[PDB]
Amino acid sequence: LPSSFRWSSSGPLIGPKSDSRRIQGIKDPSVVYHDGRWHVFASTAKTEGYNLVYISFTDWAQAGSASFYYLDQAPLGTGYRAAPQVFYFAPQRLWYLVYQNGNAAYSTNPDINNPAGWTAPRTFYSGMPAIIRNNIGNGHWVDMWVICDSSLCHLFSSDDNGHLYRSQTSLSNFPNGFNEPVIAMQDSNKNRLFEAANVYRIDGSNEYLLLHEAIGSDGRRWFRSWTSTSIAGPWRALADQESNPFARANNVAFTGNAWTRDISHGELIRSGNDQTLPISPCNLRYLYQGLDPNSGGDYNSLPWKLGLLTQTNSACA
Ligand SMILES: [Ca+2]
Repeated sequence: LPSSFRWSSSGPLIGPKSDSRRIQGIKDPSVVYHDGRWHVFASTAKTEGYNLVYISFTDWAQAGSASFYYLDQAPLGTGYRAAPQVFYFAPQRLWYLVYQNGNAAYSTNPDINNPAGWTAPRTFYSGMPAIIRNNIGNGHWVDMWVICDSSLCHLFSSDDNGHLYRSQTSLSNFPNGFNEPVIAMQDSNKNRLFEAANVYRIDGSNEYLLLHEAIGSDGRRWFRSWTSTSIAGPWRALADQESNPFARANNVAFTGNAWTRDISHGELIRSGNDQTLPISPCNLRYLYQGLDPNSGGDYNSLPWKLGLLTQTNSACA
């Protein structure tokens, strides 16, 4: 894995349908390739609220024409749900879909190909943990992420107030028994460590990669990166500055025209789909949300669309 990054971005690939729901943004994607298809889960976003959509397609060229399955038709149901993460929890032979609903929540499903199968929400905690209540400021408890190793499962989350939290439980007890979170990382400037963590095992190494979204000096979204030999840290900077970013307008080329100056809430294409959240160190690809740089107004009505970064300084195939 290199210590600097360069990317080539697609145009916008996935946006809202023109249906009566009048969704304004498609957001916060999670993605796996399974049995010959891409499976994308995303937030639907508008002034009126958030829920979740499932999108599947064979080929990236067909992403834009793929049908949506609105997950409020499954037991997962209506109400607020946002920012999904999908993975296969192999010990239970069950797919998990992790998201936020005011708490840290999850659904299960034996078959990712069955969007109607996602369960009504359960929560990982009985309420907001004390350490998060104490330090949230006037932020929001968001962006829930699970990663496991051979003995522990870890649940990360953000507060939009410069704290990354981490709880753990045993692999056998998952999804139950998550302990009181510790602050895994923090910054006194909430903009430097804002939300939307990703945490991955780097194949071929005994290291992990942390990505985290930030709001830069220009007001634009970007990603910082760190690595560690443990999911529990300590984290050391990889590409974590505006002049050496994980992903930002200044290291993102476009084959076409530059349609976004924001590189926001995304996910890397994985090398496998299980609860260890593995990535290859080669040919990194980042599925992310961007938007017209002239967009303004209420945050929830912003016209987010999904695009794909392909690494151009790749170390390997
Ligand atoms: Ca996410």
